[PDB]
Amino acid sequence: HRTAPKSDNVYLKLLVKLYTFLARRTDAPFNKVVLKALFLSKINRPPVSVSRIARALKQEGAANKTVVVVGTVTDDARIFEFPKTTVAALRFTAGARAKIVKAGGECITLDQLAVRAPKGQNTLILRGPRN
Amino acid sequence: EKILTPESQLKKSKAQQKTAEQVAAERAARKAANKEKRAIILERNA
Amino acid sequence: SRPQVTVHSLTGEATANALPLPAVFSAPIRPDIVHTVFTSVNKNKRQAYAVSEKAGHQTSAESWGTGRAVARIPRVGGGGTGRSGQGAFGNMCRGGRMFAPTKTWRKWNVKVNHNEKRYATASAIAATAVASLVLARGHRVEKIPEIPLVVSTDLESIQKTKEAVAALKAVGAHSDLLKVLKSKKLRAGKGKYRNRRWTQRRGPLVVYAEDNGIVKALRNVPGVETANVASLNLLQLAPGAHLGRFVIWTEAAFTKLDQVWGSETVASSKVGYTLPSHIISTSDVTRIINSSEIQSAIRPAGQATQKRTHVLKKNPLKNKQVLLRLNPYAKVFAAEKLGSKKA
Amino acid sequence: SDEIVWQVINQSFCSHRIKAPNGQNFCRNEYNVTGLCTRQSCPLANSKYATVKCDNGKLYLYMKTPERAHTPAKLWERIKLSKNYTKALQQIDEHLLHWSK
Amino acid sequence: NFVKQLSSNNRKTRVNALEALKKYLTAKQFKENKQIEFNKLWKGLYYAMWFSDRPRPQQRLANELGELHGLYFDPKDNSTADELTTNDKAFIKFSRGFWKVMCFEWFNIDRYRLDKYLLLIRRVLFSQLKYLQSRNWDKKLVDEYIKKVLRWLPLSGSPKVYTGIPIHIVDILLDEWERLLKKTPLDVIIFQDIVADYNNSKVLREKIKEDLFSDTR
RNA sequence: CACGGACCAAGGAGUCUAACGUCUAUGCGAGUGUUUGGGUGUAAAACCCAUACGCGUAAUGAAAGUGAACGUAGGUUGGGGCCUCGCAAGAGGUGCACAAUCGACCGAUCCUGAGGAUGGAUUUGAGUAAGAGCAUAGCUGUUGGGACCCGAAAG
RNA sequence: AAGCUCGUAUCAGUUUUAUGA
Repeated sequence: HRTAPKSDNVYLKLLVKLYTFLARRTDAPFNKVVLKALFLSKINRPPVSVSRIARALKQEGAANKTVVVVGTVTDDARIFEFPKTTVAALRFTAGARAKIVKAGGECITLDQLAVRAPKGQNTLILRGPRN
Repeated sequence: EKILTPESQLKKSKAQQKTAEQVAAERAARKAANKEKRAIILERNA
Repeated sequence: SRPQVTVHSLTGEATANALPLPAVFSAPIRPDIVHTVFTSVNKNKRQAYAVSEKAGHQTSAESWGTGRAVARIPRVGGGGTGRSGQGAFGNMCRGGRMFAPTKTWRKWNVKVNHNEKRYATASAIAATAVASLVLARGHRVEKIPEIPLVVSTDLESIQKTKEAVAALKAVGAHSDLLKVLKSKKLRAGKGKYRNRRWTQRRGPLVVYAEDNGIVKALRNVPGVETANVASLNLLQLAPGAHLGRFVIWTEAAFTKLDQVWGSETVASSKVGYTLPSHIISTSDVTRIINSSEIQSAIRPAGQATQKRTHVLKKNPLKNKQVLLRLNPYAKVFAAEKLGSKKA
Repeated sequence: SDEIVWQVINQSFCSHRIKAPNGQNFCRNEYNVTGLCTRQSCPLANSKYATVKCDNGKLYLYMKTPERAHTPAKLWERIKLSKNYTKALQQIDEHLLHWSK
Repeated sequence: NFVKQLSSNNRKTRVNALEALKKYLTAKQFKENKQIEFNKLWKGLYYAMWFSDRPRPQQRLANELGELHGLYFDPKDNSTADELTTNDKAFIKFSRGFWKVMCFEWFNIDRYRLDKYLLLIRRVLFSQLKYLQSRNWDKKLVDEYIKKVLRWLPLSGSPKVYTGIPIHIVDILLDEWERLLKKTPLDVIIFQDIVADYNNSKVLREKIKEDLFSDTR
C-alpha cells in the first residue's frame, strides 16, 4: 500500500492535494486510479510516446476521447500522422507539445483535466511499457 | 446604492436548501419508518 | 499578455510610462529546486584544507611487546626526556596520528546540470516579484510603492554614493537599509578569528543593465549588492536558499530581461534554452475546488468532526432506559409480570 | 499565487515564526489577528485579510484587499472604530459583510 | 492604444481611459472592423475590472462595463424592418469579444477575484439581450446572436470551453431575463437541443436538467 | 570459568576516495552532459559557449552479409478504467500496461541444386512488437586503497 | 522492501464424509 508521494516537487503535491480530495468526494474510481498513480516512483512513471497515443486512438469509437497519461508525453519522429485529440499529462516534452499543437488538438495538465473531467467522463488512461 | 451577495456565496444558499429541504424530508420520513420498524420488532418479541 | 509594471523616478513619483511584464516572472516558484541547486552551488567557492602528511609519523616509536604487563601501544624509545616510554602512533594516543587524516582531494566543488541551474534562477527571479514571498524572506518592504520596484534608467548615472542612497530613500527602501546597519553583529564562532569577524543582514539587490557608475555608487552602502542582468547570481537571489530577495530593477534592465530569458513572442539569447512549463495551470488549488465546476459533480459533506455515536457502554439488565431502546417489548413484559406466571 | 506562498513559508522558512516549546507556531507579523502562524491566519498566505490594531489609543480596523497585491505600500486600508464597544462591534460587522466567519 | 490605458496600474488613468473609449465607441465608424481589435478591447476591459476588489465600485464598474453594449449602438436611431445595418453588426462582434476573453480567462481568475467576474458575467448577459434592439424581439438579430452565443459557450461539446462557465449562465439567465420585466424570444432553450446531446459534460447535462427545467416559467 | 575495571578530567575508533552498482528525487528527453578549454566578472565564485567527445537512439551472424507492415505494426481471450441501460443488483460495448495462445516479418535453420536459383521442412531470438535514456544529488551495496581502532614472528 | 494482479472464495499444524493397503 502506497500512501503519499515520495516526490519533493511542490506543484505535484498540489495535484495530490486535489486528487486526494476528488478521490474521496466523487467516488468515481477513475480518480482512485490517478491519485494512486501520481504517487508512483520515477521508474514506474514510464514515458508515453506520442506514438503510443496515436495507436490508442485507432481504437474504435475513441474519436472523442481525452487521453490521459499521469507520466510524460514524448515526441516521436517516426509517425507523420496524428489525430485532433485532447491529451492530458504531467510532462509534455517541448517536441511532443508541438507535435500535438500543429495537429490541432490540445495538450493539457492534470488539473485542466480534473476540471473538464471531474468524475472522468469519456477518458482513456495509458501506461508506458514497464519492461 | 446597496451591496449584494457574492455569486459563489449566493450559490451556496441555493445548494444548501437543495440539501436541507432534502434532508429534513429524509429524516422525517425515517422517524415514521423507524416507528413502523419498532412495531415490527415488538410484535416479533411477543 | 499580463498586467504592466509602472516605473518610478529617483524622486519617487510615478511616470506615465509603464513596462510590460517579462514573464520570467511567470516561471514555476520551485523552492525544492532552489534548495537542491543552491546547496551545490554554495559549496563551489570553497578551499581545501588537510592536515600535514608528516605529522604523527614524526615519531620514532616501537611496540614494546607481548607479556610486558603494560598495554601494547607503540611507545617512544629514548631516556631522561619524559617523552621516553610513552604512547605515540594511534588515534587515542596524545601526540598520535588523527583517525583517517583529512586529505586535500575530498570533492569540494559540486557539478550541477546547467539546465537545473538555470531553472533555479528563474524561480528565484519569479519569487522576487511576489512581495509576500519577499516579506517572509526578511526585507522591510511595507513602504515600497510597488513590486517589482522598477526604477528609471538614470539611476545608473549617479556617481556620488550620497546621492544614490537618496535614490533609495525616495524609492522607499529607507527601512531595508536600516534593517542592515542596525544588524551588525560579531560572529559568534571561531569565525571571530578566521576573518569572518562581522555579519549583518542582506539588503536590496540592485539590477542595472549597463554601468555608468552605479556599481561604485553603491559598493559602500552596506548590504546593497548590484548585478548585471546578464549574470544574475543564484546566491545573490536566493540567499541561503531562501526564495525572494527584495529587488530594485532599472527600466533598462527590466526591458532587456525579456531578451535574456525569452517569452512566447521573443527568442531566448541563452542557446536553445526555454523558460520551463508548469505541471499545473494555476498555482492555486482552492480555485479548482471551491468551484462552480467541481462542486456540481460531488456528493454532499459531513460536519468536519463527527458527532460520536456510543461513547460509553450503558448496559441493559441494569439501566431500564437502555433496556427499552433494545427491545420495546420489555415494558409489556413488566406490566404482565411474566417472570411470575402461574399455571 | 498564495497557495504557493503558503507552502513555501509553511515549510521552507517564514522568517518570523516562533516555535513555542509547545510545538505551536506564532507569526509575529505585526498585522495578523491570531498570533499563531497558520493557514487562514497568516497575513502572508491569505490575500483577503483583516485585523484590528491599536496605534495611539485609537483602535483601527485594517483591511487588506487582494486588488492591491501589486502595490505593497497602499496595502492596508484602515478605519477608526468608534469607542463605544456596542457600536464598535456593529461597526465591525458592517465591514466584514460577506467574509469568512 | 486603449488596452494599455485600461490595463494601467494607475487608477485615475483607467477612469479617463474608459470615458474616452465611451466617446470613441459612440464615434463608431472607426470601429467598424477587425475581430481581433475587438477581442483586444475586451482583454483591456478585463484588467480594469480586476483592479476593483472593494465591494461596491466593482458593483459600479461591472454594471458600467456591461452598459457599454447599450451605448454602443443605441436604438434611438431604430432599425425597423431592417437587417444588420452596422449598429447590429457592431454589437454581434463586441459580444464575441467578451465571450472569448471570459472563456480564455476562467482558469486564471483567483478565488477572491471570482466574485467580480461572475457579477460581470451577469451584468453583461443582461445588458446583452437588452440590446437585441430596445427590446429582445428581433427576428433577424436573435437567430444570428443565437449563433454567436451557441457557437462559442453554451455548446458544451467543445471541451475547450470551461464547463463551469455555462453552469453560471444557466443559473443566472432566468433571474435577469425577468429583470426585463409574459412572453418573448425564448429557441433559447438551445438548452433543449443539448439536454439532448450525448458525448458532452455529464455535469452540465445534469446541472441544466435540475436547475433549468425544474422551474416552471 | 577466563579476561577488563584504584579513582577523576581531557583525548579516543565504519572515515575519505576510486571503480562499479540499487533504489528514491530533480532536470531534460530520442536525446542527454556548461565548468579540457575560451569569453566575461563586483573575481578561486557567479554568468555565457565554439568545436568535439562520451553514453544512449535500429537489429540478426563464426570468416563474407542483410534489414524489420499480410497488419487499427494482429487474431482471439482476459484486463485498471471509461461509455449505454438499470434506483440498485447487473448486463452490454470499448479495451491501457501487462499475461496467455495463434502467427508473421528479419536474420539464422533441415533440404531441393537454378557459382545456390527456387519451393517446401521446422524452430530460434537481452529480434521488431510502435525508443528510455542521459546527467547531477541523496540513502545505501561490492571491491581496492592504512580502510572501524589497537596489538605479531619479519626481511 | 518496491512493483504487478487481485481482494478474494486465496487458504489452514483442524475435524468430518468419501475412496485404498
